[PDB]
Amino acid sequence: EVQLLESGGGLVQPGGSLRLSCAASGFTFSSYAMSWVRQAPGCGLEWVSAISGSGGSTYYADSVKGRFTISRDNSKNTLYLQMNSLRAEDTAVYYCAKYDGIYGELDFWGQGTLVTVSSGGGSGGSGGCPPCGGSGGDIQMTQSPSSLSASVGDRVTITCRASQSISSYLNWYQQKPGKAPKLLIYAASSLQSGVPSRFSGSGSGTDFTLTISSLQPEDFATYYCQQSYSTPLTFGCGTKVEIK
Repeated sequence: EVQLLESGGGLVQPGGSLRLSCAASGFTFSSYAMSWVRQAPGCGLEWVSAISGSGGSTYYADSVKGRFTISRDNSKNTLYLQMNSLRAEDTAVYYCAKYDGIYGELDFWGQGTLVTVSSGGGSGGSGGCPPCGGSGGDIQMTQSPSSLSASVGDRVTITCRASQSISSYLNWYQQKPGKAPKLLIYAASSLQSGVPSRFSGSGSGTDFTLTISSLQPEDFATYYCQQSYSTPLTFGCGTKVEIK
C-alpha cells in the first residue's frame, strides 16, 4: 500500500507559523515529485506548492510565495511545508499528493490535516472561497455545469475547458464529502487502476469530457478536472452531481 500521512494542523494566530509534514511509505520516495494541495472549508481544490524528486526545484502559487517553503528529506521519506506569516485566508485542509512524472496526475493523496488561522474576531477575514479555476497568469479551467441533478442509471457528462491547449495532460478526480480526492482519469482518457469501467474521459487541446455511463448511488459526489500541463497546476471549480 502507498501511504501518505500528514501531521501538523491546528489553530494558529494570524502572523504565526506552522510546519506541516507528510510521511511517505510503500513506494520509492525520491522517484516522485510531490505536491501540497489545500481546500478551504466548503470550497474547491487549490494547488499550493510542488517539489521535484531531488528537491532541487520548487514551485509555489503566487499567494504563498515567500511565506511558504516546501522541502523534502529523501533519507527520511518525509515532505514538509513551512508556513510563515499565516493569514485567515490560509484556513484550509492541506493534502500532500504524489505526482507522476510522465502525465502529471496526482495519483495518491494523503488524508489531509486542518489548519485554522483565526484570532476569534470573526470568520470573514478568511475571504470565503478563493477564486476557483485559476488566477493571474494561470491556465484557467472552466468546468461545466457547476451542479446537476440526475438519478441512478443515467448517463452524465461533465465538461472542462482550458484557456490554452494542454494536449492530453488533463486529470479528473472524485471527492466525496469529508474525504480526500481520488484520481479517476489521467492523460485525458486513461483509467487509474481500480477505477470502475463506467467512468470514461475524452478530449485533447482545450475541451474535455468526463462521462459516467450509468450513475450508481456511490457516484453522487463532486468531480474536479485539473490540468497538469504547466505550473501552477489548476483545478476546475468542480461539478456537484446530486440526486433529483
